[PDB]
Amino acid sequence: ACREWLGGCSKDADCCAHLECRKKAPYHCVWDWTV
Repeated sequence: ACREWLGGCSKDADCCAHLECRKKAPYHCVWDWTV
């Protein structure tokens, strides 16, 4: 599940890479340097 930015997510291992799962719903990948 290598979800890209705003592709959604379920893991906190930054889903795909250089990301993070938005700990506030809707849960989706955001850049570790953004949001």
